Amino acid sequence: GAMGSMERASLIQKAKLAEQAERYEDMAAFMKGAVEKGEELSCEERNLLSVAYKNVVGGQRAAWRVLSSIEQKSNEEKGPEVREYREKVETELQGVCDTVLGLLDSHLIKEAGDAESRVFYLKMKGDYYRYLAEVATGDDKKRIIDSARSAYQEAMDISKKEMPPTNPIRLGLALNFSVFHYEIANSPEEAISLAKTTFDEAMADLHTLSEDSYKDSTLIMQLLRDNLTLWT
Amino acid sequence: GAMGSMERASLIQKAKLAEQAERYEDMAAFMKGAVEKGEELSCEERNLLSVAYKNVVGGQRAAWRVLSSIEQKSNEEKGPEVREYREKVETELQGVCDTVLGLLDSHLIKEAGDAESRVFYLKMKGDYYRYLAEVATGDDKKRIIDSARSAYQEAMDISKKEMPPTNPIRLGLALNFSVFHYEIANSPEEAISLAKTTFDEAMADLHTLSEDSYKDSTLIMQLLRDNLTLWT
Amino acid sequence: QRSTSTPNVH
Amino acid sequence: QRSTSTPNVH
Ligand SMILES: *CC(=O)N1CC2(CCCN(S(=O)(=O)c3ccc(Br)c(F)c3)C2)C1
Ligand SMILES: *CC(=O)N1CC2(CCCN(S(=O)(=O)c3ccc(Br)c(F)c3)C2)C1
Ligand SMILES: [Cl-]
Ligand SMILES: [Cl-]
Ligand SMILES: [Mg+2]
Ligand SMILES: [Mg+2]
Ligand SMILES: [Mg+2]
Ligand SMILES: [Mg+2]
Ligand SMILES: [Mg+2]
Ligand SMILES: [Mg+2]
Repeated sequence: GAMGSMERASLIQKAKLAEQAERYEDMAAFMKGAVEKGEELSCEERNLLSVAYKNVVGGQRAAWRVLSSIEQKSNEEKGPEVREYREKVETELQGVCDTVLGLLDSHLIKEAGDAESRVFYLKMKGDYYRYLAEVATGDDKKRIIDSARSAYQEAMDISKKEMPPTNPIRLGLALNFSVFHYEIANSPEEAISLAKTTFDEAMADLHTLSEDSYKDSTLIMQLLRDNLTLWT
Repeated sequence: GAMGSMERASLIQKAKLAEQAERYEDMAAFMKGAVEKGEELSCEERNLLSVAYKNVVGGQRAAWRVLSSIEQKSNEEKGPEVREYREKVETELQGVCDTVLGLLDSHLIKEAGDAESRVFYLKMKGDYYRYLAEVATGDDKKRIIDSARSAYQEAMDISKKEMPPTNPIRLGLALNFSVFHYEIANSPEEAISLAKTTFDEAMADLHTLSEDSYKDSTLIMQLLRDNLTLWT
Repeated sequence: QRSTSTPNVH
Repeated sequence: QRSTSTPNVH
Protein backbone atom coordinates (compact mmCIF):
# COMPACT_ATOMS: atom_id res chain seq x y z
CA GLY A 1 0.00 0.00 0.00
CA ALA A 2 0.87 3.69 -0.17
CA MET A 3 1.96 3.60 3.52
CA GLY A 4 4.06 0.47 3.11
CA SER A 5 7.41 2.20 3.41
CA MET A 6 6.63 4.28 6.52
CA GLU A 7 7.40 3.08 10.02
CA ARG A 8 4.42 2.10 12.17
CA ALA A 9 5.35 4.68 14.83
CA SER A 10 5.56 7.43 12.18
CA LEU A 11 2.14 6.42 10.88
CA ILE A 12 0.68 6.74 14.42
CA GLN A 13 2.33 10.14 14.86
CA LYS A 14 0.99 11.40 11.54
CA ALA A 15 -2.52 10.15 12.26
CA LYS A 16 -2.40 12.26 15.42
CA LEU A 17 -1.22 15.29 13.43
CA ALA A 18 -3.95 14.69 10.84
CA GLU A 19 -6.52 14.62 13.65
CA GLN A 20 -5.25 17.98 14.93
CA ALA A 21 -5.40 19.30 11.38
CA GLU A 22 -8.94 17.89 10.94
CA ARG A 23 -7.62 15.95 7.94
CA TYR A 24 -9.67 12.85 8.52
CA GLU A 25 -9.10 11.11 5.19
CA ASP A 26 -5.33 11.40 5.72
CA MET A 27 -5.88 10.24 9.29
CA ALA A 28 -7.77 7.16 8.09
CA ALA A 29 -5.09 6.35 5.49
CA PHE A 30 -2.33 6.62 8.13
CA MET A 31 -4.28 4.33 10.48
CA LYS A 32 -4.98 1.82 7.69
CA GLY A 33 -1.23 1.76 7.01
CA ALA A 34 -0.64 1.23 10.71
CA VAL A 35 -3.13 -1.64 10.89
CA GLU A 36 -1.46 -3.22 7.86
CA LYS A 37 1.77 -3.56 9.82
CA GLY A 38 0.02 -6.55 11.35
CA GLU A 39 0.50 -5.64 15.01
CA GLU A 40 -2.33 -5.19 17.49
CA LEU A 41 -3.72 -1.75 18.18
CA SER A 42 -3.81 -0.25 21.64
CA CYS A 43 -6.90 1.42 23.08
CA GLU A 44 -5.54 4.83 22.04
CA GLU A 45 -4.81 3.57 18.51
CA ARG A 46 -8.29 2.08 18.22
CA ASN A 47 -9.58 5.56 19.01
CA LEU A 48 -7.52 7.05 16.19
CA LEU A 49 -8.79 4.41 13.77
CA SER A 50 -12.38 4.87 14.90
CA VAL A 51 -12.34 8.68 14.85
CA ALA A 52 -10.78 8.83 11.39
CA TYR A 53 -13.12 6.44 9.63
CA LYS A 54 -16.23 7.63 11.50
CA ASN A 55 -15.48 11.19 10.36
CA VAL A 56 -15.02 10.09 6.74
CA VAL A 57 -18.13 7.89 6.55
CA GLY A 58 -20.08 10.44 8.65
CA GLY A 59 -19.57 13.12 6.01
CA GLN A 60 -20.56 10.64 3.30
CA ARG A 61 -23.67 9.54 5.21
CA ALA A 62 -24.71 13.18 5.72
CA ALA A 63 -24.20 13.95 2.03
CA TRP A 64 -26.07 10.80 0.99
CA ARG A 65 -29.01 11.76 3.21
CA VAL A 66 -29.20 15.26 1.72
CA LEU A 67 -29.17 13.89 -1.82
CA SER A 68 -31.60 11.07 -1.05
CA SER A 69 -34.07 13.53 0.44
CA ILE A 70 -33.82 15.66 -2.71
CA GLU A 71 -34.22 12.53 -4.81
CA GLN A 72 -37.34 11.35 -2.97
CA LYS A 73 -38.93 14.81 -3.17
CA SER A 74 -38.26 14.92 -6.92
CA ASN A 75 -40.12 11.57 -7.13
CA GLU A 76 -43.42 12.91 -5.71
CA GLU A 77 -45.80 14.97 -7.91
CA LYS A 78 -36.94 15.48 -13.89
CA GLY A 79 -33.48 14.60 -15.24
CA PRO A 80 -31.16 11.87 -14.01
CA GLU A 81 -28.70 14.19 -12.27
CA VAL A 82 -29.86 13.82 -8.65
CA ARG A 83 -30.00 10.01 -8.89
CA GLU A 84 -26.60 9.87 -10.62
CA TYR A 85 -24.89 12.04 -8.02
CA ARG A 86 -26.56 10.20 -5.14
CA GLU A 87 -25.27 6.96 -6.69
CA LYS A 88 -21.78 8.48 -6.91
CA VAL A 89 -21.76 9.40 -3.21
CA GLU A 90 -23.35 6.04 -2.35
CA THR A 91 -20.63 4.17 -4.21
CA GLU A 92 -17.87 6.04 -2.37
CA LEU A 93 -19.58 5.38 0.97
CA GLN A 94 -19.80 1.67 0.24
CA GLY A 95 -16.13 1.74 -0.74
CA VAL A 96 -15.15 3.19 2.64
CA CYS A 97 -17.32 0.66 4.47
CA ASP A 98 -15.77 -2.16 2.42
CA THR A 99 -12.29 -0.89 3.34
CA VAL A 100 -13.07 -0.81 7.07
CA LEU A 101 -14.75 -4.21 7.03
CA GLY A 102 -11.80 -5.62 5.10
CA LEU A 103 -9.38 -4.29 7.74
CA LEU A 104 -11.52 -5.78 10.49
CA ASP A 105 -11.67 -9.14 8.75
CA SER A 106 -8.08 -9.22 7.46
CA HIS A 107 -6.25 -7.79 10.42
CA LEU A 108 -8.18 -6.73 13.53
CA ILE A 109 -10.87 -9.30 14.48
CA LYS A 110 -9.01 -12.12 16.25
CA GLU A 111 -9.76 -15.09 18.47
CA ALA A 112 -7.58 -13.86 21.35
CA GLY A 113 -6.79 -10.46 22.84
CA ASP A 114 -8.64 -8.75 25.62
CA ALA A 115 -12.41 -8.35 25.78
CA GLU A 116 -12.17 -4.63 25.06
CA SER A 117 -10.51 -5.11 21.69
CA ARG A 118 -12.69 -8.09 20.76
CA VAL A 119 -15.91 -6.24 21.65
CA PHE A 120 -14.75 -2.99 20.06
CA TYR A 121 -13.90 -4.57 16.69
CA LEU A 122 -17.10 -6.61 16.53
CA LYS A 123 -19.06 -3.46 17.38
CA MET A 124 -17.20 -1.69 14.57
CA LYS A 125 -18.09 -4.50 12.17
CA GLY A 126 -21.75 -4.11 13.14
CA ASP A 127 -21.56 -0.34 12.65
CA TYR A 128 -20.12 -0.44 9.15
CA TYR A 129 -22.53 -3.15 8.04
CA ARG A 130 -25.23 -0.89 9.47
CA TYR A 131 -23.97 2.03 7.36
CA LEU A 132 -24.05 -0.23 4.29
CA ALA A 133 -27.59 -1.24 5.26
CA GLU A 134 -28.71 2.41 5.36
CA VAL A 135 -28.10 2.62 1.59
CA ALA A 136 -28.73 -1.01 0.55
CA THR A 137 -31.49 -2.53 -1.60
CA GLY A 138 -32.80 -6.01 -2.28
CA ASP A 139 -30.74 -9.20 -2.25
CA ASP A 140 -27.64 -7.23 -1.23
CA LYS A 141 -29.56 -5.72 1.70
CA LYS A 142 -30.87 -8.82 3.45
CA ARG A 143 -27.38 -10.30 3.74
CA ILE A 144 -26.06 -6.95 5.04
CA ILE A 145 -28.62 -6.69 7.84
CA ASP A 146 -27.97 -10.28 8.97
CA SER A 147 -24.24 -9.53 8.94
CA ALA A 148 -24.67 -6.44 11.12
CA ARG A 149 -26.95 -8.26 13.58
CA SER A 150 -24.58 -11.23 13.97
CA ALA A 151 -21.59 -8.96 14.59
CA TYR A 152 -23.51 -6.93 17.19
CA GLN A 153 -24.82 -10.07 18.87
CA GLU A 154 -21.40 -11.65 19.19
CA ALA A 155 -20.09 -8.42 20.68
CA MET A 156 -23.06 -8.24 23.07
CA ASP A 157 -22.48 -11.79 24.35
CA ILE A 158 -18.79 -11.12 25.06
CA SER A 159 -19.52 -7.72 26.62
CA LYS A 160 -22.13 -9.12 29.01
CA LYS A 161 -19.77 -11.93 30.07
CA GLU A 162 -16.55 -9.99 30.35
CA MET A 163 -17.28 -6.31 31.06
CA PRO A 164 -18.98 -4.28 33.80
CA PRO A 165 -22.34 -2.77 32.84
CA THR A 166 -20.86 0.77 32.86
CA ASN A 167 -17.97 -0.08 30.55
CA PRO A 168 -18.06 2.55 27.76
CA ILE A 169 -17.44 0.05 24.93
CA ARG A 170 -20.25 -2.14 26.28
CA LEU A 171 -22.54 0.88 26.61
CA GLY A 172 -21.62 2.28 23.19
CA LEU A 173 -22.14 -1.14 21.61
CA ALA A 174 -25.57 -1.45 23.25
CA LEU A 175 -26.50 2.09 22.20
CA ASN A 176 -25.52 1.32 18.59
CA PHE A 177 -27.28 -2.08 18.59
CA SER A 178 -30.46 -0.40 19.79
CA VAL A 179 -30.15 2.15 16.94
CA PHE A 180 -29.78 -0.78 14.53
CA HIS A 181 -32.97 -2.34 15.93
CA TYR A 182 -34.94 0.89 15.63
CA GLU A 183 -33.63 2.39 12.38
CA ILE A 184 -32.54 -0.66 10.38
CA ALA A 185 -34.36 -3.78 11.59
CA ASN A 186 -37.75 -2.09 12.07
CA SER A 187 -37.86 -3.51 15.62
CA PRO A 188 -38.77 -0.56 17.88
CA GLU A 189 -39.67 -2.78 20.85
CA GLU A 190 -36.35 -4.64 20.68
CA ALA A 191 -34.54 -1.30 20.48
CA ILE A 192 -36.46 0.15 23.42
CA SER A 193 -36.06 -2.86 25.68
CA LEU A 194 -32.33 -3.03 24.95
CA ALA A 195 -31.79 0.69 25.59
CA LYS A 196 -33.77 0.55 28.84
CA THR A 197 -32.10 -2.65 30.04
CA THR A 198 -28.68 -1.16 29.29
CA PHE A 199 -29.39 2.13 31.07
CA ASP A 200 -31.03 0.50 34.09
CA GLU A 201 -28.27 -2.05 34.54
CA ALA A 202 -25.58 0.64 34.31
CA MET A 203 -27.41 2.66 36.97
CA ALA A 204 -27.89 -0.42 39.17
CA ASP A 205 -24.13 -1.05 39.10
CA LEU A 206 -23.06 2.60 38.93
CA HIS A 207 -20.22 1.87 41.33
CA THR A 208 -18.41 0.07 38.50
CA LEU A 209 -17.57 3.35 36.72
CA SER A 210 -13.87 3.55 36.00
CA GLU A 211 -11.96 6.65 36.93
CA ASP A 212 -10.20 6.87 33.55
CA SER A 213 -13.46 6.26 31.72
CA TYR A 214 -16.49 7.54 33.66
CA LYS A 215 -17.11 10.65 31.51
CA ASP A 216 -17.53 8.43 28.44
CA SER A 217 -19.80 6.05 30.34
CA THR A 218 -22.11 8.74 31.63
CA LEU A 219 -22.21 10.34 28.16
CA ILE A 220 -23.54 7.12 26.58
CA MET A 221 -25.99 6.63 29.48
CA GLN A 222 -27.49 10.03 28.67
CA LEU A 223 -27.64 9.15 24.96
CA LEU A 224 -29.58 5.98 25.78
CA ARG A 225 -31.92 8.23 27.79
CA ASP A 226 -32.35 10.65 24.88
CA ASN A 227 -33.18 7.80 22.50
CA LEU A 228 -35.68 6.36 24.97
CA THR A 229 -37.28 9.79 25.30
CA LEU A 230 -37.39 10.06 21.51
CA TRP A 231 -38.76 6.53 21.15
CA THR A 232 -41.50 6.94 23.83
CA GLY B 1 -11.09 15.41 -18.27
CA ALA B 2 -13.26 13.25 -16.03
CA MET B 3 -16.25 15.57 -16.67
CA GLY B 4 -15.74 15.64 -20.43
CA SER B 5 -18.76 13.51 -21.27
CA MET B 6 -21.30 15.33 -19.07
CA GLU B 7 -23.45 18.17 -20.36
CA ARG B 8 -22.60 21.65 -19.11
CA ALA B 9 -26.10 22.11 -17.64
CA SER B 10 -25.82 18.78 -15.78
CA LEU B 11 -22.46 19.86 -14.38
CA ILE B 12 -24.03 23.11 -13.08
CA GLN B 13 -26.92 21.17 -11.53
CA LYS B 14 -24.57 18.72 -9.82
CA ALA B 15 -22.35 21.49 -8.48
CA LYS B 16 -25.47 22.92 -6.84
CA LEU B 17 -26.32 19.51 -5.37
CA ALA B 18 -22.74 19.10 -4.14
CA GLU B 19 -22.99 22.49 -2.44
CA GLN B 20 -26.18 21.39 -0.66
CA ALA B 21 -24.42 18.17 0.32
CA GLU B 22 -21.35 20.15 1.52
CA ARG B 23 -19.28 18.08 -0.92
CA TYR B 24 -16.96 20.86 -1.93
CA GLU B 25 -14.31 18.82 -3.74
CA ASP B 26 -17.04 17.30 -5.94
CA MET B 27 -18.47 20.79 -6.34
CA ALA B 28 -15.10 22.13 -7.51
CA ALA B 29 -14.63 19.23 -9.95
CA PHE B 30 -18.11 19.81 -11.44
CA MET B 31 -17.38 23.53 -11.84
CA LYS B 32 -13.97 22.84 -13.40
CA GLY B 33 -15.73 20.56 -15.89
CA ALA B 34 -18.22 23.34 -16.54
CA VAL B 35 -15.49 25.91 -17.12
CA GLU B 36 -13.77 23.51 -19.51
CA LYS B 37 -16.80 23.61 -21.78
CA GLY B 38 -15.32 26.93 -22.88
CA GLU B 39 -18.41 29.08 -22.37
CA GLU B 40 -18.55 32.12 -20.11
CA LEU B 41 -19.80 31.80 -16.57
CA SER B 42 -22.70 33.82 -15.24
CA CYS B 43 -22.58 35.66 -11.92
CA GLU B 44 -24.34 32.72 -10.24
CA GLU B 45 -21.90 30.24 -11.79
CA ARG B 46 -18.92 32.32 -10.69
CA ASN B 47 -20.32 32.01 -7.17
CA LEU B 48 -20.44 28.23 -7.47
CA LEU B 49 -16.86 28.14 -8.75
CA SER B 50 -15.67 30.51 -6.03
CA VAL B 51 -17.47 28.79 -3.16
CA ALA B 52 -16.24 25.34 -4.17
CA TYR B 53 -12.57 26.17 -4.54
CA LYS B 54 -12.49 28.55 -1.56
CA ASN B 55 -13.89 25.76 0.63
CA VAL B 56 -11.30 23.27 -0.64
CA VAL B 57 -8.28 25.56 -0.30
CA GLY B 58 -9.69 26.97 2.97
CA GLY B 59 -9.56 23.55 4.59
CA GLN B 60 -6.04 23.04 3.24
CA ARG B 61 -4.90 26.46 4.49
CA ALA B 62 -6.34 25.75 7.95
CA ALA B 63 -4.62 22.35 8.07
CA TRP B 64 -1.34 23.83 6.85
CA ARG B 65 -1.48 26.50 9.55
CA VAL B 66 -2.07 23.92 12.30
CA LEU B 67 0.85 21.81 11.11
CA SER B 68 3.15 24.79 10.56
CA SER B 69 2.49 26.02 14.08
CA ILE B 70 3.35 22.57 15.44
CA GLU B 71 6.45 22.54 13.23
CA GLN B 72 7.68 25.94 14.42
CA LYS B 73 7.11 25.02 18.07
CA SER B 74 9.08 21.80 17.59
CA ASN B 75 11.92 24.00 16.24
CA GLU B 76 12.33 26.06 19.44
CA GLU B 77 14.19 24.61 22.47
CA LYS B 78 12.54 15.62 16.93
CA GLY B 79 11.77 13.32 13.97
CA PRO B 80 10.89 14.36 10.43
CA GLU B 81 7.19 13.49 10.67
CA VAL B 82 5.72 16.97 11.26
CA ARG B 83 7.77 18.52 8.44
CA GLU B 84 6.93 15.64 6.07
CA TYR B 85 3.20 15.86 6.71
CA ARG B 86 3.21 19.66 6.50
CA GLU B 87 4.98 19.28 3.14
CA LYS B 88 2.32 16.79 2.03
CA VAL B 89 -0.52 19.19 2.84
CA GLU B 90 1.47 22.08 1.35
CA THR B 91 1.94 20.20 -1.90
CA GLU B 92 -1.79 19.46 -2.20
CA LEU B 93 -2.61 23.11 -1.48
CA GLN B 94 -0.24 24.29 -4.19
CA GLY B 95 -1.83 21.76 -6.54
CA VAL B 96 -5.29 23.23 -5.95
CA CYS B 97 -3.97 26.77 -6.41
CA ASP B 98 -2.23 25.71 -9.64
CA THR B 99 -5.50 24.19 -10.89
CA VAL B 100 -7.49 27.37 -10.19
CA LEU B 101 -4.84 29.63 -11.70
CA GLY B 102 -4.68 27.38 -14.75
CA LEU B 103 -8.46 27.65 -15.21
CA LEU B 104 -8.26 31.42 -14.86
CA ASP B 105 -5.45 31.64 -17.38
CA SER B 106 -6.72 28.99 -19.81
CA HIS B 107 -10.39 29.74 -19.80
CA LEU B 108 -11.76 32.56 -17.64
CA ILE B 109 -9.55 35.70 -17.83
CA LYS B 110 -10.46 37.40 -21.11
CA GLU B 111 -10.03 40.75 -22.81
CA ALA B 112 -13.78 41.37 -23.19
CA GLY B 113 -16.84 40.64 -21.05
CA ASP B 114 -18.35 42.89 -18.46
CA ALA B 115 -16.39 44.63 -15.71
CA GLU B 116 -17.84 42.33 -13.05
CA SER B 117 -16.42 39.18 -14.61
CA ARG B 118 -13.10 40.82 -15.51
CA VAL B 119 -12.64 42.22 -11.98
CA PHE B 120 -13.85 39.03 -10.31
CA TYR B 121 -11.42 36.75 -12.18
CA LEU B 122 -8.45 39.05 -11.68
CA LYS B 123 -9.33 39.24 -7.98
CA MET B 124 -9.46 35.44 -7.93
CA LYS B 125 -6.04 35.27 -9.58
CA GLY B 126 -4.67 37.58 -6.88
CA ASP B 127 -6.26 35.46 -4.15
CA TYR B 128 -4.81 32.15 -5.28
CA TYR B 129 -1.36 33.65 -5.83
CA ARG B 130 -1.75 35.03 -2.30
CA TYR B 131 -2.53 31.54 -0.96
CA LEU B 132 0.58 30.23 -2.74
CA ALA B 133 2.54 33.09 -1.20
CA GLU B 134 1.40 32.10 2.32
CA VAL B 135 3.38 28.84 1.95
CA ALA B 136 6.15 29.95 -0.45
CA THR B 137 9.92 30.29 0.10
CA GLY B 138 12.79 31.92 -1.73
CA ASP B 139 13.06 32.36 -5.48
CA ASP B 140 9.62 30.80 -5.95
CA LYS B 141 8.15 33.29 -3.45
CA LYS B 142 9.27 36.61 -4.91
CA ARG B 143 7.71 35.81 -8.28
CA ILE B 144 4.49 34.70 -6.54
CA ILE B 145 4.08 37.95 -4.59
CA ASP B 146 4.67 40.07 -7.70
CA SER B 147 2.11 37.94 -9.55
CA ALA B 148 -0.52 38.45 -6.83
CA ARG B 149 0.12 42.21 -6.66
CA SER B 150 -0.13 42.69 -10.45
CA ALA B 151 -3.40 40.74 -10.63
CA TYR B 152 -4.90 42.74 -7.75
CA GLN B 153 -3.71 46.02 -9.24
CA GLU B 154 -5.20 45.34 -12.64
CA ALA B 155 -8.48 44.42 -10.97
CA MET B 156 -8.34 47.59 -8.84
CA ASP B 157 -7.82 49.84 -11.87
CA ILE B 158 -10.80 48.33 -13.72
CA SER B 159 -13.00 48.38 -10.61
CA LYS B 160 -12.32 52.05 -9.89
CA LYS B 161 -13.07 52.97 -13.53
CA GLU B 162 -16.10 50.79 -14.12
CA MET B 163 -17.88 50.07 -10.82
CA PRO B 164 -19.60 52.07 -8.08
CA PRO B 165 -17.70 52.28 -4.79
CA THR B 166 -20.27 50.04 -3.05
CA ASN B 167 -20.10 47.27 -5.65
CA PRO B 168 -19.49 44.04 -3.68
CA ILE B 169 -16.84 42.69 -6.09
CA ARG B 170 -15.01 46.01 -5.89
CA LEU B 171 -15.29 46.03 -2.10
CA GLY B 172 -14.29 42.37 -1.74
CA LEU B 173 -11.34 42.91 -4.07
CA ALA B 174 -10.20 45.93 -2.03
CA LEU B 175 -10.65 44.02 1.23
CA ASN B 176 -8.54 41.14 -0.12
CA PHE B 177 -5.86 43.47 -1.56
CA SER B 178 -5.55 45.16 1.81
CA VAL B 179 -5.10 41.73 3.45
CA PHE B 180 -2.37 41.00 0.90
CA HIS B 181 -0.63 44.27 1.82
CA TYR B 182 -0.80 43.56 5.54
CA GLU B 183 -0.20 39.80 5.73
CA ILE B 184 1.90 39.10 2.63
CA ALA B 185 3.69 42.26 1.47
CA ASN B 186 4.60 43.49 4.97
CA SER B 187 3.04 46.88 4.08
CA PRO B 188 0.72 47.74 7.00
CA GLU B 189 0.39 51.40 6.00
CA GLU B 190 -0.60 50.51 2.42
CA ALA B 191 -3.14 48.03 3.79
CA ILE B 192 -4.58 50.55 6.24
CA SER B 193 -4.85 53.40 3.77
CA LEU B 194 -6.51 51.14 1.20
CA ALA B 195 -9.02 49.74 3.70
CA LYS B 196 -9.88 53.21 4.99
CA THR B 197 -10.12 54.75 1.51
CA THR B 198 -12.39 51.89 0.42
CA PHE B 199 -14.68 52.14 3.44
CA ASP B 200 -14.88 55.94 3.37
CA GLU B 201 -15.61 56.09 -0.35
CA ALA B 202 -18.33 53.45 -0.05
CA MET B 203 -19.93 55.46 2.77
CA ALA B 204 -19.60 58.72 0.81
CA ASP B 205 -21.50 57.15 -2.11
CA LEU B 206 -23.76 54.91 -0.02
CA HIS B 207 -26.66 55.71 -2.32
CA THR B 208 -25.05 53.47 -4.97
CA LEU B 209 -25.96 50.28 -3.08
CA SER B 210 -27.80 47.88 -5.34
CA GLU B 211 -31.01 46.32 -4.18
CA ASP B 212 -29.98 42.81 -5.27
CA SER B 213 -26.56 43.24 -3.69
CA TYR B 214 -26.62 45.59 -0.69
CA LYS B 215 -26.34 42.89 2.00
CA ASP B 216 -23.05 41.72 0.48
CA SER B 217 -21.80 45.30 0.20
CA THR B 218 -22.53 46.20 3.79
CA LEU B 219 -20.99 42.90 4.95
CA ILE B 220 -17.64 43.74 3.30
CA MET B 221 -17.83 47.33 4.61
CA GLN B 222 -18.03 45.93 8.15
CA LEU B 223 -15.12 43.57 7.44
CA LEU B 224 -12.99 46.51 6.31
CA ARG B 225 -13.96 48.16 9.61
CA ASP B 226 -12.97 45.09 11.63
CA ASN B 227 -9.58 44.92 9.91
CA LEU B 228 -9.00 48.63 10.51
CA THR B 229 -9.90 48.13 14.18
CA LEU B 230 -7.51 45.18 14.33
CA TRP B 231 -4.78 47.11 12.51
CA THR B 232 -5.08 50.27 14.68
CA GLN C 1 -35.25 13.35 14.06
CA ARG C 2 -33.07 10.27 13.82
CA SER C 3 -31.77 8.14 16.65
CA THR C 4 -28.45 9.05 18.24
CA SER C 5 -25.53 6.61 17.99
CA THR C 6 -22.17 6.54 19.74
CA PRO C 7 -20.31 9.82 18.99
CA ASN C 8 -16.62 10.58 18.39
CA VAL C 9 -14.53 11.34 21.50
CA HIS C 10 -10.72 11.65 21.59
CA GLN D 1 -5.53 37.04 15.19
CA ARG D 2 -5.21 37.17 11.42
CA SER D 3 -6.81 39.65 9.05
CA THR D 4 -10.24 38.87 7.66
CA SER D 5 -10.66 38.37 3.90
CA THR D 6 -13.76 38.13 1.74
CA PRO D 7 -15.94 35.23 3.01
CA ASN D 8 -18.12 32.69 1.18
CA VAL D 9 -21.74 33.72 0.52
CA HIS D 10 -24.21 31.85 -1.71
C1 LIG E 1 -9.87 0.96 25.09
C2 LIG E 1 -10.60 0.66 23.79
O1 LIG E 1 -10.48 -0.40 23.21
N1 LIG E 1 -11.35 1.62 23.28
C3 LIG E 1 -11.77 2.96 23.72
C4 LIG E 1 -12.51 3.09 22.38
C5 LIG E 1 -12.04 4.22 21.44
C6 LIG E 1 -12.67 4.07 20.07
C7 LIG E 1 -14.19 4.09 20.11
N2 LIG E 1 -14.78 3.50 21.34
S1 LIG E 1 -16.37 3.12 21.37
O2 LIG E 1 -16.85 3.06 20.03
O3 LIG E 1 -16.53 2.01 22.26
C8 LIG E 1 -16.97 4.56 22.17
C9 LIG E 1 -16.88 5.78 21.54
C10 LIG E 1 -17.30 6.94 22.18
C11 LIG E 1 -17.71 6.87 23.50
BR1 LIG E 1 -18.26 8.44 24.42
C12 LIG E 1 -17.71 5.65 24.13
F1 LIG E 1 -18.12 5.56 25.41
C13 LIG E 1 -17.33 4.49 23.50
C14 LIG E 1 -14.01 3.12 22.53
C15 LIG E 1 -12.04 1.68 21.98
C1 LIG F 1 -21.90 38.80 -10.28
C2 LIG F 1 -20.48 38.29 -10.08
O1 LIG F 1 -19.67 38.26 -10.99
N1 LIG F 1 -20.15 37.84 -8.88
C3 LIG F 1 -20.83 37.79 -7.57
C4 LIG F 1 -19.58 37.05 -7.05
C5 LIG F 1 -19.79 35.63 -6.52
C6 LIG F 1 -18.46 34.95 -6.28
C7 LIG F 1 -17.59 35.69 -5.28
N2 LIG F 1 -17.74 37.17 -5.30
S1 LIG F 1 -16.64 38.12 -4.56
O2 LIG F 1 -15.46 37.35 -4.34
O3 LIG F 1 -16.60 39.36 -5.28
C8 LIG F 1 -17.49 38.38 -3.05
C9 LIG F 1 -17.71 37.32 -2.20
C10 LIG F 1 -18.43 37.50 -1.03
C11 LIG F 1 -19.01 38.73 -0.76
BR1 LIG F 1 -20.02 39.00 0.82
C12 LIG F 1 -18.83 39.75 -1.68
F1 LIG F 1 -19.37 40.95 -1.43
C13 LIG F 1 -18.10 39.60 -2.82
C14 LIG F 1 -18.80 37.87 -6.05
C15 LIG F 1 -18.93 37.16 -8.44
CL1 LIG G 1 -22.37 12.20 -10.84
CL1 LIG H 1 3.44 12.44 5.11
MG1 LIG I 1 6.81 -0.51 11.05
MG1 LIG J 1 -43.30 16.67 -15.25
MG1 LIG K 1 -27.08 1.61 -5.41
MG1 LIG L 1 -22.05 20.82 -22.68
MG1 LIG M 1 16.64 17.08 21.90
MG1 LIG N 1 7.78 23.47 0.28
